[PDB]
Amino acid sequence: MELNSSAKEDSHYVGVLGYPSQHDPHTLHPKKHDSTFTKVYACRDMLWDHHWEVRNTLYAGFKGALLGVAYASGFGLISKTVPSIVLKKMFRFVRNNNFGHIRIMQDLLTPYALTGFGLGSVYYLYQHNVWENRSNKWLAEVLSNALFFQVATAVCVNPGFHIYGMVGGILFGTLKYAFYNSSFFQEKESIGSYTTFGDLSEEERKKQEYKDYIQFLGNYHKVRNGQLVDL
Amino acid sequence: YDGQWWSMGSLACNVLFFCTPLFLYLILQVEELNSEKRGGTSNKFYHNNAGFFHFQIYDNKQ
Amino acid sequence: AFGGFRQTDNSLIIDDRRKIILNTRSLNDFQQKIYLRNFFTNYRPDLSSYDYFAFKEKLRIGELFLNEYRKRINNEVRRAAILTPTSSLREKMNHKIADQILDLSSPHVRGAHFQAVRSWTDASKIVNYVEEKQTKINKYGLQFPLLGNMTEEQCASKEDEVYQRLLKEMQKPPKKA
Amino acid sequence: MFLNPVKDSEFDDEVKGFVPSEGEVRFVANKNKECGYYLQGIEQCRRKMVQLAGDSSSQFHSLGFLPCKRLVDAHYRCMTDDKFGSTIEEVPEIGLDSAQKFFDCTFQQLKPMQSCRRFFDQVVRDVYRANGSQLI
Amino acid sequence: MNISYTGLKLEDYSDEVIRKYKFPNSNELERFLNREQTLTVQQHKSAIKLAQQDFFAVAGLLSVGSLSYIFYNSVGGKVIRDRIRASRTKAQKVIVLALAFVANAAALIIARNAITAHNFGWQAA
Amino acid sequence: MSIFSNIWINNDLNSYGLSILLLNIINYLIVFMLILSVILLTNLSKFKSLNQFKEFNSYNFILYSLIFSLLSMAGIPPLLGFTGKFLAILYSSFKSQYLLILFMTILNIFGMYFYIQNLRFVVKKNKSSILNYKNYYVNINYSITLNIILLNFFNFFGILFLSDLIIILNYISSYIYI
Amino acid sequence: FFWIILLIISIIGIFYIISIIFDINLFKAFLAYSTIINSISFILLIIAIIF
Amino acid sequence: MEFSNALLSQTKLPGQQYDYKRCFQASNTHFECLDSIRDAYDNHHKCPQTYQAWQSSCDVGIRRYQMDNREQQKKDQLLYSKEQLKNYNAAKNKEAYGITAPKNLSFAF
Amino acid sequence: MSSMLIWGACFGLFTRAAACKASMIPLTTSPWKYPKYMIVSAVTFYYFDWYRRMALEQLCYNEEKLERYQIRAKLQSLKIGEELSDAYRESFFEHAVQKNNI
Amino acid sequence: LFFMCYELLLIPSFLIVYFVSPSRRAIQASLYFVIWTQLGSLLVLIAISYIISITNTYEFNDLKYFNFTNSESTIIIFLIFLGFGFKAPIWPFHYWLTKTHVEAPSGFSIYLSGFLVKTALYGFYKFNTSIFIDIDSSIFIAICIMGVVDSSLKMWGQTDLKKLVAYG
Amino acid sequence: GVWSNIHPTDKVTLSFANIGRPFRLIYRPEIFLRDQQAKFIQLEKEHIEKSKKGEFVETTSPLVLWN
Ligand SMILES: CCCCCCCCCCCCCCCCCC(=O)OC[C@H](COP(=O)([O-])OCC(O)COP(=O)([O-])OC[C@@H](COC(=O)CCCCCCCCCCCCCCCCC)OC(=O)CCCCCCCCCCCCCCCCC)OC(=O)CCCCCCCCCCCCCCCCC
Ligand SMILES: CCCCCCCCCCCCCCCCCC(=O)OC[C@H](COP(=O)([O-])OCC(O)COP(=O)([O-])OC[C@@H](COC(=O)CCCCCCCCCCCCCCCCC)OC(=O)CCCCCCCCCCCCCCCCC)OC(=O)CCCCCCCCCCCCCCCCC
Ligand SMILES: CCCCCCCCCCCCCCCCCC(=O)OC[C@H](COP(=O)([O-])OCC(O)COP(=O)([O-])OC[C@@H](COC(=O)CCCCCCCCCCCCCCCCC)OC(=O)CCCCCCCCCCCCCCCCC)OC(=O)CCCCCCCCCCCCCCCCC
Ligand SMILES: CCCCCCCCCCCCCCCCCC(=O)OC[C@H](COP(=O)([O-])OCC(O)COP(=O)([O-])OC[C@@H](COC(=O)CCCCCCCCCCCCCCCCC)OC(=O)CCCCCCCCCCCCCCCCC)OC(=O)CCCCCCCCCCCCCCCCC
Ligand SMILES: CCCCCCCCCCCCCCCCCC(=O)OC[C@H](COP(=O)([O-])OCC[N+](C)(C)C)OC(=O)CCCCCCCCCCCCCCCCC
Ligand SMILES: CCCCCCCCCCCCCCCCCC(=O)OC[C@H](COP(=O)([O-])OCC[N+](C)(C)C)OC(=O)CCCCCCCCCCCCCCCCC
Ligand SMILES: CCCCCCCCCCCCCCCCCC(=O)OC[C@H](COP(=O)([O-])OCC[N+](C)(C)C)OC(=O)CCCCCCCCCCCCCCCCC
Ligand SMILES: CCCCCCCCCCCCCCCC(=O)OC[C@H](COP(=O)(O)O)OC(=O)CCCCCCCCCCCCCCC
Repeated sequence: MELNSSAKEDSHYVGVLGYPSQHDPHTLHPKKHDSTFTKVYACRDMLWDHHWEVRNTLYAGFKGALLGVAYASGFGLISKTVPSIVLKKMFRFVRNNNFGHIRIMQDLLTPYALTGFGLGSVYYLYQHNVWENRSNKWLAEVLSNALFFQVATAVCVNPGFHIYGMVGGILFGTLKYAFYNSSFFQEKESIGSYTTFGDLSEEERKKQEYKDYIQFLGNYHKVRNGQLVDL
Repeated sequence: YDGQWWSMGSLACNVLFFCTPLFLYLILQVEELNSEKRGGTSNKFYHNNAGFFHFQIYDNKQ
Repeated sequence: AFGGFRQTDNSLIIDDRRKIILNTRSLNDFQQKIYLRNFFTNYRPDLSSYDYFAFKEKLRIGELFLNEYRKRINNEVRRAAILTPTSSLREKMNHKIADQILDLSSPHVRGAHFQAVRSWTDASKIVNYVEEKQTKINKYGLQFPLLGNMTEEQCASKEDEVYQRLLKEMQKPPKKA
Repeated sequence: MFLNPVKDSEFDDEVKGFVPSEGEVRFVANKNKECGYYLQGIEQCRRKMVQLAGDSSSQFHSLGFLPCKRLVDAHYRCMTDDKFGSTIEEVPEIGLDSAQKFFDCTFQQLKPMQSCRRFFDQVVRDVYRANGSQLI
Repeated sequence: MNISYTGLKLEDYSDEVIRKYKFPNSNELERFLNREQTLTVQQHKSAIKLAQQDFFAVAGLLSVGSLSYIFYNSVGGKVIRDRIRASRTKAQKVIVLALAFVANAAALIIARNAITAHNFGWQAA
Repeated sequence: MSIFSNIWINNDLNSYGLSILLLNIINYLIVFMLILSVILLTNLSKFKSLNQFKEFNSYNFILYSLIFSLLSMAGIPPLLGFTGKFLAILYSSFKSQYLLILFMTILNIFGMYFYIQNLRFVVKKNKSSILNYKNYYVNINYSITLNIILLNFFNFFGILFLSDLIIILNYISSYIYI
Repeated sequence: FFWIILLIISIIGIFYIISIIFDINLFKAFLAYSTIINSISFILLIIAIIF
Repeated sequence: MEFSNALLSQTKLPGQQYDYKRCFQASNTHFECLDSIRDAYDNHHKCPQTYQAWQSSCDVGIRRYQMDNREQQKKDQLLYSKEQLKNYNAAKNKEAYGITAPKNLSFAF
Repeated sequence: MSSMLIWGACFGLFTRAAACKASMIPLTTSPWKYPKYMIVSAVTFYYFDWYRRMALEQLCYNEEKLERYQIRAKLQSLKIGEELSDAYRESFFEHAVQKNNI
Repeated sequence: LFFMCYELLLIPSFLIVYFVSPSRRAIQASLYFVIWTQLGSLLVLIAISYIISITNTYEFNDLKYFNFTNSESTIIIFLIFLGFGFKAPIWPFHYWLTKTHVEAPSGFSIYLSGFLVKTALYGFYKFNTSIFIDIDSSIFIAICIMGVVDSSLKMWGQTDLKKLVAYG
Repeated sequence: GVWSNIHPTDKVTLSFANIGRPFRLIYRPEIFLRDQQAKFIQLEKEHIEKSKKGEFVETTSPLVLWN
C-alpha cells in the first residue's frame, strides 16, 4: 500500500530498468476512419487527464464529500441527538412514502456531504495555487495545514477551538510529509542502488571500488584511532 | 469567560504585549540585514574551534 | 562505525568521478558520507587534528595580539596627551600615530565584538603573522620562560645556538643602500 | 609551515607567510580524508616492525621497515591520484626534497606522525603547486 | 596478513631504497620502542608518586586543621569559650591556637610548592 | 549493507529491535511485579480509588518503594523504565523514524504525568494502617519484603548491569533468522 | 499491509486515551490504563522494528 | 522468514523423514574425498561416486547447510590459525581490564 | 572488584541487612541467614558471570550466520528489475551460480 | 555519561521539594517541576538519540570527523535549545520555576536557582560547540530577549519577595 | 572491575551508545575486519606475487591492508 505513488516516482530509475512509468500520457487517439460513436466515446480520456484543474477540483471535492459522509455514518449522526418530535415526523414520512429512508438519508447527510465537498475543493485549490513551489517542503506542509485546519476548526466546529485546530494541523502536516510526500514504507528502490554511465572498464570500476572501500575503512572508530590489537 | 484576557485592561496594550516576541524577531532580522551588508558579526553558531572546548585538557595515555 | 540517517528528498546525484548516478532517498550510510556530509567545517580542513589545534591557538593569540596593538597605541596616545601640551599636540599626532590608530579600527582588530568575522584566508594570514613573530623571537630564544617551556639541556643548547647566531650576525658587514 | 624565507634578508633567517590556494586546500583535505587509513597503517606498521626486528640480533634486522614500503607507496599513490608515478621513488624533483625530509622524520629520527605528516603533505602540496590543472 | 618480512630480499630493492628504509641507531630504536624519546617511564612513575604523596599530605592536613579548629572553637557562647580557654593550661592553649593554623598553612605551602618550579637547573647569571 | 567489488559489508544487527522489545516487556513486567508485591504485602481492601494512594503512606520501606516504583513506571531517568524508553527512542532514531519518535514522546509525557499525579494523593494527613492483623499484631512478610528489596535494587541500578541483559536478549533473538 | 494499519491504530488509540487516562478514579482503572499505554508504546516500537 | 534458508529447510512434507545416519555417513565419505583433493573450490565432479551417494542419501536442505558450513570453514582456515587466535583472544581479554581513553590531537584523517 | 564470588557475598550481606531494616527487625535476627544469603548470592552470580560470557560467545558465532542471511535476504529483497541491474547483477549471479554447489 | 549525569539531578531535587517543603502547595509545585523539566529532558534525550544513532561514537571528540546534514543539524539545535531551556528557564517555560521557587524550601530554592539551572547551560554549550550548525540564531536570540523583557516587566507587580527573586 | 572486565568501555556506554552494531564489531573488531577483508587478503597476496614477478597489476594496487 502506497500513498501518492505517482508523485514520488524516480523517472530515471524506472526508465533505466524498463519498468512501466506512471507518467505515461494514458490517452486515447481515435482514428479518423473510426465510427462517430467510437470518436465520442474516446473523449473519456479528459476524465483521466491530470492537468485539468476543474477535474482535479471536482476529484478533491468528491473525496471530501465521501469523507464527510463516512464521518456522518460512523460518529456524527450517532453522537447527535434528534428531537423526539422530529424523529416521529420523519418515521411517519417513511411510513407514508416509498423509499422514505433514501430521502431521510439525503436530508441527514446533506450537511456533512456539502461541508466535506467544500473543504476538499478549498484544500486542493489552496495547496495547489499556494505552497506548491516552496523550498522547504516540510515547512510548507506544516504551515499550510496548520493555517487551513485552524480556520476549519474555527468555522466548522467552534471558533473557540482554533488553537487545537492549528496544533492538529501541524501534526497532520508532519504526518503527511512523512508518509504522503515521502516514501518510508513504499520503497521502490534498493538502498544503495545506482546506475552506471560512461565507457568505464570493469577493471577501472573495481579499482575505484577498492579505493572507496579503503576510504570506508576510516569510518570504523578503532581503525581511525589506531586502537586495534595485533591479530 | 473565554477571551476575557484580550478585553481586560487595554486591548491595544494587550495586543502589543502579545506581539512583542514578533517585534523582537523582526528587529533582530532587520539588524542582521545591516550585518550581512557590512561584514560584521552575524547571528550564527560560529565554529572556529573544531570542537575544541575552552581551555580543555587534551592528553593521551601510554 | 559511523552511520547515516534515511533521506527523504527525491533528488538525483550525478558523480562524474565514479561515473554513476544515485538518488538522495536511496543512499546508504557510506554513500551519504561520500556525497553528503563532505563539506568543510573549519578554516583549514587540510591540517590534521593536532595541526588545526595549533592553528586555532595561533589564531586566538593573533586576535589578542592585534587587540594588544590597539591597546598599545591607545596608551601611546595617552602618553602623548600627558607629555605634550594641547598646542602642537594634534600637529604631532597627525603623523604615523593617527594613521595607525585609524588602521587598527574595528574591522582590523576585534576590540570587544563577540566574533571577528574572518574568512579562512584572513585567518591563515593572521596565523602566518603570529608564526613570523614566533620565528623572530625563537631566533634569539626569548621565549624560554614566557611563551615556551624547555629543560636545562635544551636551555643550554639554545644559549649556545643564540651565541653563535649573534656572533655571526655581528661579524656580517652592514647592508648596502 | 606555509612560510617562505626572505631571499634578500638583512639578517640570517627571515620568513614571510603565504596562504595556499583554495583548490590546493580542498585537494589536500579531500585526499587526507580518503587516504587517512594508509597513514595510520604506516604508524602501526612502523611500531610493529620495530618490535619485531628492533633487536640487533634479530634475523630480520637487515630488512628494517621494508614492509612499510608498500604502505608508503600506497599512500603516495592515493594522495597523488595514481598520477606522477606508482611509487614514492618516482616523486618529481619538485617534491623530492620534501620526500627525503619525510623519510628522515619517519624512519631515521622516528619522530611522531604528527610531525611527519607535515612533510608528506608538503610533498603533496609541492606536486599540486607544480602542476595545478593536472590534479585539481 | 601480507605485511611481514617473509619473502623480502635486499637484492630486489635498490641501494638507495634500502638506505631510506634502514633501521636507525640502536639507541634510537630502543627509545622509540620504550616511548622514552622525551621522558622516561620511571620519571612518570616518580612524578605520580610525588603527586599522590602531596595529595595525601594536603588532604590529611586540611582535615586535621579543619576538625581541630571546629572542635576547639565550637564549645559554646563567647563567654563560655573565653572562660574555658582562660582555665586552659599554657601548653593546651598553645596547641589549640597553633594546630589548625599549622595544618592549614602546611597544606597551602605544599600546594604552592608544585606550581612554583624553583628547582630548575638554569638558575644562573 | 555496502557493496565493494561484490563484497557485502553489514554494520547493522537485524536481530536488535526484537531484543529491545523483549527488554521493554521484561522491564515493564519487573516494575509491575514490584508494585504488585508492595500491594500484596499490605491489606488489599484498602486500595480502591486513586485517592487511596494515601493508604500507601505507611512506614518508610513501603512509602518509598511505592514512590520509586511510580517514578520508574513514569520513566524518570535513573530508574528502570527509563532504560526501556531510552532504548526504544534510540532504536527509532537508528531506524530513522522521526514521526514515530514524536508520537512516542507525546505518549511518554502524557503517561508520565498520568503516573506522577498519584504522588499528590500519596500524601496523607496521618500514617495509614494497611497491614493485616495476625495473632493480634500486624503481619509483615519477610519473604515479600526481601523480594521487593531485590526488585528495588535492580530498579535503582538497572543501568549498571543493563549491558549483560542486553547481551543475553540479543543472544536469544539472534537465533531468529529475520 | 500491516504498517499502515498499525500506524492508524496507534494514532487513534493515542488521541483517544490522551484524555481518558485523566478521567479515571479507580486503582484498577489505573493499572489497566498503565497496561494500555505500555501496549501502545510497544506497538509504536513494533512499527519501528518492522520498518 | 521467507528469506531464511534455515527456516525453509526446516519445512518438510507431511510424510517426509530424514535418515540422518545414512546421510551423515555419505556426507562424511564425500567430504573426506573433497578434503583429500584439497582444492580452493569444491569440485564435486572430481568425486563422482561419492557425490552421487551423497546426493541420494542427503536432502537438499541438509546439503545446502553442509556446503555453507564448508565454505565458512574454508574461509576461517585461510584466515586464522589456532595459536594465532589463542594469542589474540588472550591479549584482548587482558586489554578488557584496562580502559580505552580517547586519542586527542590525532594525525590521520 | 574482580572476584564474582566475593561480589556476590557482599551483595548477599547487604541484601540481608536491607531486608532486616525494611522489616524493622534487629539486624541480628536469624543470624544463620547471613552465611546462607552470602553463599546463595555468590553461587548464583558466579553462574551468571559464566552464563553471560557463554551467551556472548554464542551470539558472536550466531552473527556469522546472520551475516549470511543478511546478504541473501538483501538480494531477495531487490525490487523487480534490479536483480539484473549493473549494481546487483554480478552479486546475484555469484549467489545463484557459484553458490549453487549442492 | 554526560547526559546521564545531567538527567540524574531530578530525583534528589524532587524528593527534597516533596518531603522537606513546609508549605502544602509544594506537593503540586513538585509535580509541576517534574513534568516541566522532564519535557525538556525528553527533548535532550531525542537529540542525544539522534547523535548516537547517526554517529556510533561516544568520545565527544569523534564528532569532528562526522558532519551532520543541514536538516539533522537544525533538528539537533532546536531540540537541544528547547530541552535545555526547559531547565534553564526561558519564556514561556518558567511557570514551573515560579511555582517551585514560591512553594519550595527556602534553603533548597537557593540551591535550585544558584546551580541546578546552569547544568543545562553547560550541557547546551558542550553540545552546540561540538556540533556544526549552519542556521540563523535569530529565533533563539528573540526567545531569550523575550524572556528577559517578560521577567523585567513582571518584576513590578510582585509583592512576594521570593517570587520577585524568582523573576530576577 | 569484574562486571566490566569483559569490555574496556563502561557498561552504561555499552548498553546505550552501541545501537544496532554487531557484537562482533563491539568485541573482537580485528576478527570482524579480517572476515570482512577475506577476499581482499588473497587479492593482495596475488598482487604481491605478481609484483615480485615482472607483471604489475594496477587494478588491485589500492588493496594494502594492515588490519
Ligand atoms: C446484499 C446485502 C443486502 C440485501 C438486502 C437486505 C436484506 C439483508 C438484511 C441483512 C443485512 C444488514 C441490513 C441492515 C439494515 C440496517 C437498517 C436499514 O436500513 O433497513 C431497515 C429498513 C426499515 O425496516 P422496516 O421498519 O421493517 O420497513 C419500513 C419500510 O417498509 C421500508 O421501506 P423503505 O422504502 O422506507 O426502505 C427502503 C430501504 C431499502 O432500499 C430500497 O428501497 C432499495 C434500494 C436499491 C438500490 C437503489 C440505488 C441504485 C442501485 C444501482 C445498482 C446497479 C449499479 C450499476 C453500476 C454500474 C457502473 C458501470 O431503503 C434504504 O435502505 C435506504 C438506502 C437505499 C439506497 C442505497 C444507495 C446505495 C448507493 C449510493 C451511492 C452514492 C449516491 C450519491 C448521490 C448520487 C446522486 C445522483 O428495512 C427495510 O426496508 C428492508 C431491509 C433493507 C436493507 C437495505 C440495506 C442497504 C443496502 C441497499 C442496497 C445497496 C446497493 C449497493 C450497490 C449499488 C450501488 C449503486
Ligand atoms: C502598520 C502601519 C504602521 C505605520 C502607519 C502609521 C501608524 C498607524 C498605526 C494605527 C493608528 C490608528 C489606529 C489606532 C486606533 C486605536 C487602537 C484600537 O483600535 O484599539 C481599540 C481602541 C483602544 O482600546 P483600549 O486600549 O482597550 O482602551 C483603553 C481606554 O481608552 C482606557 O485608557 P487609559 O485611560 O487606561 O490609558 C491607557 C492608554 C495609554 O496607555 C499608556 O500610557 C501606556 C503606553 C501605551 C502604548 C502607547 C504607544 C507607544 C508606541 C507604540 C509603538 C508600537 C511599535 C510596534 C508596532 C509597529 C507596527 C508598525 O492606552 C492606550 O494607548 C489606548 C489607546 C489606543 C492605543 C494607542 C497606542 C498604540 C496605537 C498603535 C501605534 C502603532 C504605531 C506603529 C508605528 C511605530 C513607529 C514605526 O478602543 C477605542 O476605540 C477607544 C478609544 C481609544 C483612544 C483612541 C484615540 C484615537 C486613535 C485614532 C482613531 C482613528 C483611527 C483611524 C484608523 C483608519 C484605518 C487604519
Ligand atoms: C543496609 C544496606 C547498606 C548498603 C550500603 C552500600 C552498599 C551498596 C548498596 C547495596 C544494597 C543491596 C540491597 C538493596 C538495598 C536497597 C534497596 C532496598 O530495598 O533497601 C531497603 C532498605 C531498608 O528499607 P528503608 O531504608 O526503610 O527504605 C528506604 C528506601 O529504600 C529509600 O531509600 P533511599 O531514598 O536512600 O534510596 C536511595 C535513593 C537515592 O540513592 C542514590 O541516589 C544513590 C547515590 C549513591 C552515591 C554515589 C552516586 C554517584 C553518581 C555519579 C554519576 C554517575 C553517572 C553514571 C552514568 C549512569 C547514571 C548513574 O534511591 C536510588 O538509589 C535511586 C537513584 C539511583 C541513581 C543511580 C546512581 C548510580 C551510581 C553507581 C555507583 C557509582 C560509584 C562511583 C565510584 C566507584 C568507581 C569505581 O533501605 C536501606 O536500608 C537504605 C538503602 C539506601 C540505598 C543504599 C545504596 C546507597 C549507597 C550506594 C553506595 C555504592 C554506589 C552504588 C552502587 C552499588 C552497587 C551496584
Ligand atoms: C538490569 C535489569 C535486571 C532485571 C532483573 C529482574 C529480576 C530481579 C529480581 C528477581 C531476581 C531473582 C531473585 C532470586 C529468586 C527469588 C527467590 C529467592 O532466591 O529468595 C528466596 C530466598 C530467601 O531465603 P530465606 O529468607 O532464608 O527463606 C525463604 C523461605 O523461608 C524458604 O524458602 P523456600 O524453601 O520456600 O524456597 C527456597 C528457594 C526459593 O527460590 C526459588 O524457588 C526460585 C524462584 C525464582 C525462579 C525463577 C528464577 C530465574 C533465574 C534466571 C534469570 C531470570 C530471573 C527472572 C526473575 C523475574 C521473573 C518474573 O530458594 C532458592 O533455591 C534460591 C535459588 C535462586 C536462584 C535460582 C536460579 C535458577 C536459574 C534457572 C535458569 C538457569 C539458566 C538456564 C540456561 C539454559 C540455556 C539453554 O533467597 C535466598 O535464600 C537468598 C536471598 C539473598 C540473595 C538473593 C540473590 C538474588 C540473585 C538474583 C540474580 C538475577 C540474575 C542475574 C542478574 C541479571 C541482570 C544483570
Ligand atoms: C513538531 C514541530 C512543530 C513545528 C511548529 C511549526 C510552527 C507553525 C506556525 C504556524 C503559524 C501560522 C501559519 C503561517 C502561514 C504563513 C507562513 C509564511 O508566510 O511562510 C512561508 C515562507 C515560505 O518559505 P520557503 O519554504 O520559501 O523557504 C524556507 C527557508 N528556509 C529553508 C531557510 C527555512 O516562509 C517564510 O518566509 C516564513 C518562515 C518561518 C515561519 C514564519 C511564520 C510567521 C507567522 C506570522 C505571520 C504574520 C503576518 C502579518 C500579521 C502580523 C500580525 C498583525
Ligand atoms: C518605539 C520604536 C519602535 C521601532 C520599531 C520596532 C520594530 C517594528 C517592526 C519591524 C518590522 C521589520 C520587518 C522587515 C524585516 C523582515 C525580516 C525577515 O526577513 O523575516 C522574514 C520571515 C522569515 O524569516 P526567516 O528567519 O525564515 O529567514 C530565513 C533566514 N535568513 C533570512 C537568514 C536566510 O518571514 C516572515 O514571516 C515575515 C512576516 C512579515 C509580516 C509583515 C511585517 C510588516 C512590518 C511593517 C512595519 C512598519 C514599516 C517599517 C517602520 C519603520 C520604518 C523606519
Ligand atoms: C577456616 C575458616 C574459619 C572460619 C571461622 C568462623 C569465622 C566466623 C566469623 C564471624 C564474624 C561475626 C562478626 C559479628 C560482628 C558484630 C558487630 C556488631 O556488634 O554489630 C551489631 C549491629 C547492630 O545490630 P542491632 O540491630 O542489634 O543494633 C543494636 C543497636 N541499637 C541498640 C541501637 C539498636 O548490627 C550488625 O552489624 C550485626 C549484623 C551483621 C553481621 C554481619 C556478619 C558478617 C560475617 C561475615 C563472615 C565472612 C566469613 C568468610 C569466610 C571465608 C572462608 C574462605
Ligand atoms: C580524613 C583523612 C583524609 C586523608 C587524605 C586521603 C583520603 C583518601 C580517602 C580515604 C577514605 C576513607 C578510608 C577508605 C578505606 C577503604 O575502604 O579503602 C578501600 C580502598 C582499597 O582499594 P583497592 O581494593 O582497589 O586496593 O582504599 C584505597 O584505595 C586507598 C585508601 C586511602 C589510603 C590512604 C590512607 C591515609 C590514612 C590517613 C590517616 C590519618 C587521617 C587523619 C584524619 C583526621
